[PDB]
Amino acid sequence: MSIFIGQLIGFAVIAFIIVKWVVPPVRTLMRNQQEAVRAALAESAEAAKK
Amino acid sequence: AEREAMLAKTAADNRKSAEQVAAAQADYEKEMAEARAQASALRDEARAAGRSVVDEK
Repeated sequence: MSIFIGQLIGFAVIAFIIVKWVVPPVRTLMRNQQEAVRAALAESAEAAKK
Repeated sequence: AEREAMLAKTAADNRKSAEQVAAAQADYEKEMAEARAQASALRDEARAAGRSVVDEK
């Protein structure tokens, strides 16, 4: 059990680290990527309107 | 690739829409020029015919 508890606490620490410092950037980079996809997807549509 | 062709048509589309505005005007001014050339030549021919009938009488 002691080994399990120790490795679980380590996993929790690394999970917190990634969620507080690695998740935010990946999240927002993806956010911007998708937002730009959106913008361009649209463009096409509107230029077809023009 | 879909994204690719989207990007494609998109751009080509904006440029060719500007080109089509230009083409519509150009077509207007060419057709107007042709029609007004026809009108001016018709008036000139009418004046020539008037000068001929004046000469006849």
